[PDB]
Amino acid sequence: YTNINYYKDSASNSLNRRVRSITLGNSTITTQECANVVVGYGVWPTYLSDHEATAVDQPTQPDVATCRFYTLESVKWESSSAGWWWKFPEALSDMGLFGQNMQYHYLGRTGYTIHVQCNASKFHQGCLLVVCVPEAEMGAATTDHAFNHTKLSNIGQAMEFSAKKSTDQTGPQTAVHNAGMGVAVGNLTIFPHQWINLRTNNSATIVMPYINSVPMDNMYRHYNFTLMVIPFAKLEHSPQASTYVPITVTVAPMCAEYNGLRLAGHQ
Amino acid sequence: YTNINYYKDSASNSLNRRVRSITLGNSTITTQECANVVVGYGVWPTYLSDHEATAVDQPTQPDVATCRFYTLESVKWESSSAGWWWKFPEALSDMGLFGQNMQYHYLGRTGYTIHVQCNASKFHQGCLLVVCVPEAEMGAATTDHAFNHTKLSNIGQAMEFSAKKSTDQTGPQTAVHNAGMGVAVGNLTIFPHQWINLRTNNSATIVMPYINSVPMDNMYRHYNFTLMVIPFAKLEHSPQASTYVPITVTVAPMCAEYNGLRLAGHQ
Amino acid sequence: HVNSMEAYRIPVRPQTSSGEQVFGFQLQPGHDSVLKHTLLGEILNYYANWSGSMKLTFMYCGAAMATGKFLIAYSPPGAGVPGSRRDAMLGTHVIWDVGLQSSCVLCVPWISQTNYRYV
Repeated sequence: YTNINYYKDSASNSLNRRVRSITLGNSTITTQECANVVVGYGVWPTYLSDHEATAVDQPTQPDVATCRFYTLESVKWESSSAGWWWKFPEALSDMGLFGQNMQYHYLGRTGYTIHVQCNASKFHQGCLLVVCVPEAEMGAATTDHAFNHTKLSNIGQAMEFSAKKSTDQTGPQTAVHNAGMGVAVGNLTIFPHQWINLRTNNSATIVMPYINSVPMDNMYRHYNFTLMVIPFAKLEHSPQASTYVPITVTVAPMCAEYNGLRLAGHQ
Repeated sequence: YTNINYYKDSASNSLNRRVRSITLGNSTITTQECANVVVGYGVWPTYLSDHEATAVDQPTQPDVATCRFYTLESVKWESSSAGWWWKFPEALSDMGLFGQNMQYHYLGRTGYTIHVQCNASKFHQGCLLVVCVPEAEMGAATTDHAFNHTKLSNIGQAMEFSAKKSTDQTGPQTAVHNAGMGVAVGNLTIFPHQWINLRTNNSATIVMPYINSVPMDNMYRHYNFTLMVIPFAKLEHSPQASTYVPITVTVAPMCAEYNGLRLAGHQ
Repeated sequence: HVNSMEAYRIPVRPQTSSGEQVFGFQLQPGHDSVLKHTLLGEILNYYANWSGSMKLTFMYCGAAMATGKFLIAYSPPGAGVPGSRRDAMLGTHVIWDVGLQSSCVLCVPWISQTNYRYV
C-alpha cells in the first residue's frame, strides 16, 4: 500500500481500493386514497443545469401547453390477456402541443408522470404489474432478420404481448414470460414499478425522470423508456358480474425542454 | 359654476369643463444605418397586467419559439403597380410554432415588429409608404352585396390594390386612392408609418403594440391591423438598369400570450 | 473548376423571381468535400473528434454601386434539409446587405446531443 503514482495520466493508475389530487395545467386526476406515489430512482424530474447543456441555443419551455395530463387509449383486460407495452415519447407524439413541439425541435429532454387506472368491484380478483423500463432493446421474433419500426411502437397504440411465442418475420419476440428482452419476467422489479391488486389498490402512479447518457437527445429516433403492464394474476369473476374491465393510461410530460429550432420533421 | 350634484349617479352629471441589428430568437435582421425605428403610438409592446386579464386560465408564453423573425413572401415592384396589403395575424397564421399555437388556443394577445426591406441603386427613383392601419373595415366592391373572407386576406398572400376601380361581385373596393376605406389616401399618415425613399432610406421598421378594445381577443375571426405598402412616387429607371426590384416583408411577433387551451380550430 | 481559380468564385446575378438559392453545403468539416481541404479541415483530419462553434465569414467582391440582400441560414440536423426560403427561415439565420457592409460573420452555434462529434 505504498500508493505512489509513476505515470502522469489518470487512466494509467491502479484500481480504486379521498381528496389527494394532482392539478397539472388545466387538468386534474383523482385520486389516490392516501396510498402512495412512486417517484423514479428517488429523483424528481427537474430542468437542465449549466454543468450540463452542451447546446448553445436557448431552451423552449412552455410549462402549461405541453405539461398537462394527456389521456391515452383504453385497453380491454381479459382472462387470456398477456400484457401491453407503450414506448415513450412515441406514444405522446401526436397529442396536443407536446407532439407539435417535437416536430420543430431537434433535441428534447422531458420527464413524465404515469397514472394507470383500472377499477373493478370487490367480487373481481386479479393483479397487474405496472413497470417503467428504460432502454428496453427488444429482440426480434425471427432471428437474423431485421424488424420494422411500426412493430416496436405505433403512434400511441398499445402493442400487446402474447401467451405463446411469436413466429413473425418482421416483429419483436412477444413471449410475455421473457418480456421481449430475453430476461425472466419475475425480475423486472428493479425498474420503477407499482402493483395494482384489484382487492386493495385500484391505481398506480409512477413519476419517472429523464434517464439518458446524454443531457439532451433527439426524441424521434430514440425510445427513452417503455411502459409495460403485465397481469401476473389473471382477471377472474362470476359470469353474472360485469365482464368488461378496461385499463386507461393517463400520462403527462414534466419539465420539457427543447433545442435546435428548425423546420418540421422527421425525415 | 356652483358645481353641485343633485343626483347619485356619475352618468347623470354635467359635462366636464452599419451594425445596428436586431437579434430576436435565432434570427437577425441587418441593418438600419443608424436611421430610425418607429415604435407604435409611442408604446412598446408589453405583456398583460393584473388590472387587465379577465381570463382565469394561466397564459402560455413561449418567448423563443414564436417570437422570432418570420420572413414573408416577396412581391414585385413595377411602374404600373398600385399597392399591397397584408392583414395580421392572418398573414402569420401558418408560419412556425406561432401559427400552431393559434389553433389550440381561444384567446391571443401579441404585438409585432414589421421590417419592410426594398433595395435599389442610386440610378433608381421612387418612394414607398409603409403604414400600419388598425381596424381597417374595408368596403365591398359591389355595394349591397356581401363579400368573401378570402378576398380580404388569404393565408399570407399579399393582396394588391388597383390603379382603376374594382367591379368585382365578391371582393373589396381596391381603388388605391381611396385606400379601401373610402378615405383620402394622403391622410393615412396618422397611423404608424415610415417612408422608403429610394435615394436615402432603403428600409422601414415599425414596432406596433396590441391595439384593441378588449385585453385579449380571438385571433381567428378578427383582423387586428393591416399593413399597407403604397408607392406614392412610382419606380422609374433606364431600360439598361436592373428591372426586377423586389419588396420583402419580414415580421416578428413580440410578447405573445394565449389562453383557453382546447382542441384544434377553427370551426 | 477545382483545377483553376474558379473554385472560390460563388456567382450571383440579378434574378427574375426572388427566394432562389445561391449555394449550399453540409456542415461536415473534415469529411465533406467542400471544407475538407481548407485550413480548419486539414487539422481535424489529424484527429478523430471535434466540438465547438464554427465561424463563417463572407466577402462580396462586386461593384461599389450594386445593392442586395441574402439569407444565410444554418439548420439543425433533425429532419430534413430545407428546399425553400420559407423553410430555411425557421432555423438560425442572419440577413446580410451588401450595400451596407461587405463582410458578414455567421457564428454557427453548437447544437448536439453529444459533447463531441466524429470527424
